[PDB]
Amino acid sequence: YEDQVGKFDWRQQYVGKVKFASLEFSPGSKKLVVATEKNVIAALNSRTGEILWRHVDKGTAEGAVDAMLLHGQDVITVSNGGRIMRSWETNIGGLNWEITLDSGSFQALGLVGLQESVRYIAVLKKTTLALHHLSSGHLKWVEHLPESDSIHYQMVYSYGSGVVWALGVVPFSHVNIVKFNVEDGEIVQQVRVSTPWLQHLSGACGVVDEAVLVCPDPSSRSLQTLALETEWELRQIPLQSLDLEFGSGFQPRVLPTQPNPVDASRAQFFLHLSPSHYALLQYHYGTLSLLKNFPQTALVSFATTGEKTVAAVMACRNFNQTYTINLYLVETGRRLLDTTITFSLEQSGTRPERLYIQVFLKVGYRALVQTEDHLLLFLQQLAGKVVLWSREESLAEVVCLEMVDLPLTGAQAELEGEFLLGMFLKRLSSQLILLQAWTSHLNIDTLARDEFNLQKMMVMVTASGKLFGIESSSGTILWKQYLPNVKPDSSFKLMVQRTTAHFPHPPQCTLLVKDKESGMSSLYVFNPIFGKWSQVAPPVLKRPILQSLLLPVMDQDYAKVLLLIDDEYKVTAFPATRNVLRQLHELAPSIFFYLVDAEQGRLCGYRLRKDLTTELSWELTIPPEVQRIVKVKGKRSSEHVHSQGRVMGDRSVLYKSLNPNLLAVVTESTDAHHERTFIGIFLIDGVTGRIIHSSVQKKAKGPVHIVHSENWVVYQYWNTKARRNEFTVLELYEGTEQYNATAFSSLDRPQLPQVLQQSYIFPSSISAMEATITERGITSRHLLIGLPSGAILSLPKALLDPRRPEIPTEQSREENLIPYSPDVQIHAERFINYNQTVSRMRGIYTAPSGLESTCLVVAYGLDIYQTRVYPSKQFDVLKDDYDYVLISSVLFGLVFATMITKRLAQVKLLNRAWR
Amino acid sequence: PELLLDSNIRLWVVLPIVIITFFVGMIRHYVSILLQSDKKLTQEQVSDSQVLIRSRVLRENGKYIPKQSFLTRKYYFNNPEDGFFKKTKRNVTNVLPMILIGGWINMTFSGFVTTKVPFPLTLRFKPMLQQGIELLTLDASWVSSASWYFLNVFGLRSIYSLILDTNKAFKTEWEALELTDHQWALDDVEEELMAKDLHFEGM
Ligand SMILES: *[C@@H]1O[C@H](CO)[C@@H](O)[C@H](O)[C@H]1NC(C)=O
Ligand SMILES: *[C@@H]1O[C@H](CO)[C@@H](O)[C@H](O)[C@H]1NC(C)=O
Ligand SMILES: *[C@@H]1O[C@H](CO)[C@@H](O)[C@H](O)[C@H]1NC(C)=O
Repeated sequence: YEDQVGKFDWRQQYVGKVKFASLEFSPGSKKLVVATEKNVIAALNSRTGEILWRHVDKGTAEGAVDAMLLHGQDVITVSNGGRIMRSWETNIGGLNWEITLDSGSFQALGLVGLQESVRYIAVLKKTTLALHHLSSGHLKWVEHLPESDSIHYQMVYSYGSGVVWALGVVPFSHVNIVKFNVEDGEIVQQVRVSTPWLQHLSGACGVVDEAVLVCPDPSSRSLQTLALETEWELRQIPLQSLDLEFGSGFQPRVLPTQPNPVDASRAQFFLHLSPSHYALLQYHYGTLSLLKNFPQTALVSFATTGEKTVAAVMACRNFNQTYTINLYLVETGRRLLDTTITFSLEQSGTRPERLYIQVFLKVGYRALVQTEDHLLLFLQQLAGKVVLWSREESLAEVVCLEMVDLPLTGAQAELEGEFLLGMFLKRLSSQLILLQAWTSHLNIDTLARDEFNLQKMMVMVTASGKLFGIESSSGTILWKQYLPNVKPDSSFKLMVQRTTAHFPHPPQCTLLVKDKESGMSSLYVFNPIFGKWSQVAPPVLKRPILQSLLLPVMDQDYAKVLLLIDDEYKVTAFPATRNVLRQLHELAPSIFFYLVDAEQGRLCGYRLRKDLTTELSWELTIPPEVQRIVKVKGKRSSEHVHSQGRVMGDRSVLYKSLNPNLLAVVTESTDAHHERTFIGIFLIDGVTGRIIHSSVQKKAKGPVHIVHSENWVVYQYWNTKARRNEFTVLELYEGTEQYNATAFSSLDRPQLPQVLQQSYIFPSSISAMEATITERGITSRHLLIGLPSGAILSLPKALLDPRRPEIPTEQSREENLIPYSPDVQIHAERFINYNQTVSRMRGIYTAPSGLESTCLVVAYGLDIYQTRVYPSKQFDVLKDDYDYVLISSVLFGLVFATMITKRLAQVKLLNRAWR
Repeated sequence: PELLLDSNIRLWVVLPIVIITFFVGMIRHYVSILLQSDKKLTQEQVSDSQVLIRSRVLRENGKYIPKQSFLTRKYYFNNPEDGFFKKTKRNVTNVLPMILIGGWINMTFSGFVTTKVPFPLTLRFKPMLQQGIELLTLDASWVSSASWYFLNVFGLRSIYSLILDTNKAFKTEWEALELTDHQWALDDVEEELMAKDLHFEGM
């Protein structure tokens, strides 16, 4: 369907947050390379954010990169804690060779060449040393670290010619140095020197000139230096001849350069003394000489063109997040007159924290910044457009989202304004206004909804503390916000509290954040349309929060109430006005909380009182040694169901049990072994605490996937006795009659319904699963399945029916119940995402339109997707094929035929008269 | 009234078929005018009909004239072998252009819904009022176009008006005229007239 193919769907794809990178290909053709936290490898185009090839491997921590290296046309990657090694091509994404190593820790990696070429690469894993070939991969040789149990061998070097050095330190006793040499494998003389002042040389020091080590001793405020080739009992230079004091509580470090592993490193280098104090120095055999010192520098990089060797430096200017970047020539210190970039960030607290350089030979330079939040920028040496492109990689980990309706037109606003004689005159006035408007007639600030709204502004919140706002059609970030001091692991809940239906009253949404270490909690309230904090200040939570509900009852300003529960079992009601409080003092005893802790495996249920307190009402446990709760589900409050009954074959009726306050609980065993594994299901009422149903499915362990809709339930699992996935489905029916058909108080039903169920098989694995939705519940409901390959599948619920003939009678035949479909099938004619695959697909969101024939779908994983679905073929839109020309060529035909056969019968009749 | 429908449907599929049927019900009338023929059959039959009608009116209102005259003509008509009757011896177009068009429509405007009827209907009649839809869950008030067409047809019938053998026949007349009473029926008019007064007040 070309239209949906190109009008309403789209797919952004991200890589995450850069750890490593490598620029400066041969001239730099068009491209750069990264290697992120999310285990990805990408080959971006350095004129515009766009991808050539991803090679995402493994979410979980057995593909996490530990080093990276570019040999000028290719790359080298060391994954899985030293074990695996790969090389790629950097052109098409085409691997050329992969191998695996022994068990170790990967202390370090290097790239060695013997006298004039670079044939070999070296690996150090705290026990041994390996040396492999470049193109083949097949190992050349391994040697063993002399003692390899206390030294903590932490550094390799090779100054080009000949041989190799390996360096380790015991914390506060000494360091040992060793030399190997290629094509022997043999341990040349090793040296030992005592130095009880360092505790590491990982991020402290590095080789500078042709063997030379230099490491700092903040005690004695000096630099302990060593030629490493023709000297021991290491020398020392006191850093008092130069007014070059260290910091108080710092670990000062060293930054050398080595643009060629065949020629030695350069005799100029950098020191990081204080947070914001950097120094450039130069090393002669004994004469250290300062060329420059920078007091207000956050970041600096080295770089090298064909021959020249340069240093980029970053600085703040005075404030308003405005930074400047400059180039310096390393040999002298002389700044280069031109090449001052000045740029600025848009957010309030946000720091660069990282800088990479690419360099031309016109001489030009382009900079890459991985700023704090996760954002990425590519800056060019221009004046007017300085940001060549910007890439917002924080969306690679989304947590929870929502879809909000847009604001109103003027027409609808004044229309609401329109609504004894005052009534009549009001109506007249508004009518005359619209009239004058009609006669007269014949982006963030000018957008509003359309008929049968499909635009449905999106609000997504992110694990790094960055809120967005998107359009949901050609998704364009319209606004952003950043809320600070957010750990990696927290817990969010996103509540909508007033929408765009009351013109003068502005919308608002609400956000609850946990901290996960102290239990503290924070409440941030805002307006999802423009991205702004609201004027009303939220109350200050003292205690760790546990849970919250939304309670659609309103206040005199059309706002829901958002009850929150403390840890000392006390309630807080956010819009705490007098009106709401009297409403509550009236209707409190029809409000119940349910809480669940998986640690000890216990459930509890409380209720309110006239005042805001809680009296324990029901309580329930589960033994945590044979059952471990996995997840808990409850019906979406924002659904409406059409039919209370299912017409039977012979014009009879089977009524269905809904129970809004129901909830499903899923458990799995502890004694995991594929003969005695089992999965447990419980169906509970939230109010009383009585189990409707309590089921067990044996020989099944796997990660489960569940859906609990209006009166049906579905769960997917994995059978270890035929090594295959499976589906299981439940339905609840009370009977043939209705019991208080108008009220459904859950304190009045003795009789428990009859469960039907069934179990099918499925040919593949699963990721996030969801169900469609639309208000009024009319149209058929589908199941959206996320396969591992990234494709999505729409499955009709009516295919999963426990009441299926199973060698039909004639009733089932009439009821057209399609007996017991074997091996529920998979054909690629119902895949939404034809070539728009989503990689990880941790989740799916489904939202309702206003047209009742469409659902709005959003798939979130490592890469977003968005589209519309049509379960029943769009019965309320005209045909999307209409011929408007035939119909305007017909009416005129008839009108002229009518005039014709009017003037053509009057005449024949008159002539009949005067024959 | 729970659904929200495209207004383009109103524009481009509803009014066309409250128009088409109107102009076709007009054209049917005008063409029927242009179609009908009229024979010039014969002098004999027309004369015979005329005299039969004279007989009819004789039997009907031959009671305002002298008796002897009525009996004289009755004799000139009944008298054996002189009596005149004893000497002389010798839908589809409607329905079809309405049923052929519903088919065209339901072949053209098929895959969607048109409108709602405000009175609840019976369920068994659903599968033929919608005819494109694959919900089998809606109430049947929500219809297709064809039903709107047929409703219009039946509703606009009444609103065009507002804007616009020989010998045996002879013998049967004779037999029905044999039994006949003159009943002169004028024999008190004098008194009745001069009973209250003369009435005229418009001079
Ligand atoms: C902050 O930076 C923006 C960047 O365009 C600039 O327009 C604005 O003037 C700056 N703020 C101040 C106070 O100068
Ligand atoms: C139905 O429930 C309502 C509310 O609980 C109650 O007022 C009514 O009496 C009940 N009627 C029946 C027949 O159960
Ligand atoms: C996706 O595949 C379809 C055909 O399978 C093709 O027409 C379309 O161009 C593809 N999209 C991309 C972005 O390659």
